[PDB]
Amino acid sequence: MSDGRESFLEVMRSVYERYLVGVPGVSEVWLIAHADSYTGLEDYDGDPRDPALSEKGRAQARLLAARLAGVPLHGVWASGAHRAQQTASAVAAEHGLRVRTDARLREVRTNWDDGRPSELKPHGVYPFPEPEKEVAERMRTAVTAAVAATPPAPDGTTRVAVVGHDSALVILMGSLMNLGWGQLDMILPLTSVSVLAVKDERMVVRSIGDATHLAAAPSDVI
Amino acid sequence: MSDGRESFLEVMRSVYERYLVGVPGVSEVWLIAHADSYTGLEDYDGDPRDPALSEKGRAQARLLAARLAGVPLHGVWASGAHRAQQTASAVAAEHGLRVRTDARLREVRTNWDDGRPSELKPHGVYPFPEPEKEVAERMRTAVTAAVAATPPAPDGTTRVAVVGHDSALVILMGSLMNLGWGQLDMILPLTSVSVLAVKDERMVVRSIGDATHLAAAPSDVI
Ligand SMILES: Cc1cc2nc3c(=O)[nH]c(=O)nc-3n(C[C@H](O)[C@H](O)[C@H](O)CO)c2cc1C
Ligand SMILES: Cc1cc2nc3c(=O)[nH]c(=O)nc-3n(C[C@H](O)[C@H](O)[C@H](O)CO)c2cc1C
Repeated sequence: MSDGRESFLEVMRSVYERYLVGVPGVSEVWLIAHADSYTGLEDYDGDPRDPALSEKGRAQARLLAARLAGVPLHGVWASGAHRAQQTASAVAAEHGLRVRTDARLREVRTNWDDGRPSELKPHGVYPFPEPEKEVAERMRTAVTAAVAATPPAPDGTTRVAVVGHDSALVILMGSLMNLGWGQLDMILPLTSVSVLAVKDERMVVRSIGDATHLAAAPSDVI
Repeated sequence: MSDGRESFLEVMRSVYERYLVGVPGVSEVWLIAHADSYTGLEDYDGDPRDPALSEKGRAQARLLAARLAGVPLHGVWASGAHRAQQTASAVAAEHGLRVRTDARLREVRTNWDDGRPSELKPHGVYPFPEPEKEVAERMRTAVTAAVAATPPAPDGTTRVAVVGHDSALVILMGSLMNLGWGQLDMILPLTSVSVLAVKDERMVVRSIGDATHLAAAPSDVI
């Protein structure tokens, strides 16, 4: 009764509200890293900078789409890249949704894109020619624009899936926590799910990098 | 063919290996926050500091157990708190395992534990009387022990589930990234799954805070 439990619960509620938990009008954005397109790239005769999914990637996307089949989704967005579109299509096909495209969801520009050799940088050294703040801002505006183009769901939480690219996604999530490259020291697995909570222009990182739909899969799928 | 794709792929493989992705002999720790015990706590007739799960928490634990039913698990550990034990019991029984207890997984000591009203701190201000460094040390010890206690499984990835408490868990994961309280600025949802990848004495934060198994449930389940 008056034994500290009231103070504990009220403060917990206040903490939850800072992270948009227990707050009306919150939408969720499920950020999805595209599935594998690099197995076999050494022998690929298509555009090697815009490859289709590999056989392994098709299998990952099928596991992802099954995982998300039961989740109410109200929109699916993708970058213009084949690997993102193809992943998004697998997801959207379980929901009666059409994949909407936003080129601003593209991966960070890489040395590879510029036709230069790639180099392995030390931890914490930003490795891309497109600056981190520019990547973060185009991801932030692409995400809030996808929410603004999604009508609020009539029952419960509006949820938008956004299929993008692992480096640009982890840059977005770090920037949302006011962290620079290397501080949020993670790589997002292919087909991983990361959740943001969004209300008006405010965006909160709720979960990061979960590819647990692959946990029981054979090793040639991981 | 030798158009920059080979250096791109070689760098990519090296980056994956730094984060234990696609590396043989890696184990996983699934860090699980216990299920709800706070709904209705204001009227709870037992010990409010060590309560059983609520009706809502039992529903969350059921959804969590169903999520993990198809995931191979080779050990289940929990703190001694009833709410952690009850959350773990739902997971363990479906994998043919007894729940094992390690009190080093207990929640950070709170103002409530010390007889002071809970106080809402500004973001970034550490709110507990047990120092962060001490919480991180005992959590790392406990997880290291849970990994060491689990014999390698002969199929796929060896996996240990560890059911604990959200503040201690996010302290551990921040510490594993050499970050202090408030930098990894997240609260972990109840029944959320976070994953560490482990090989030798190296622990990598793989994923954080996923409670997507709750997304299809009724709204009174979160
Ligand atoms: C933490 C991390 C470190 C990275 N390091 C490099 C690197 O040093 N050089 C490079 O060309 N790409 C790097 N990348 C990109 C990466 O190797 C690969 O191209 C993409 O992650 C695959 O989608 C890195 C990405 C992340 C997330
Ligand atoms: C990011 C974060 C900030 C929190 N801030 C406080 C706080 O200011 N005061 C407090 O009593 N508990 C705080 N907590 C604990 C929280 O309110 C609650 O007691 C636990 O999360 C319940 O398991 C915090 C927890 C997190 C992870």
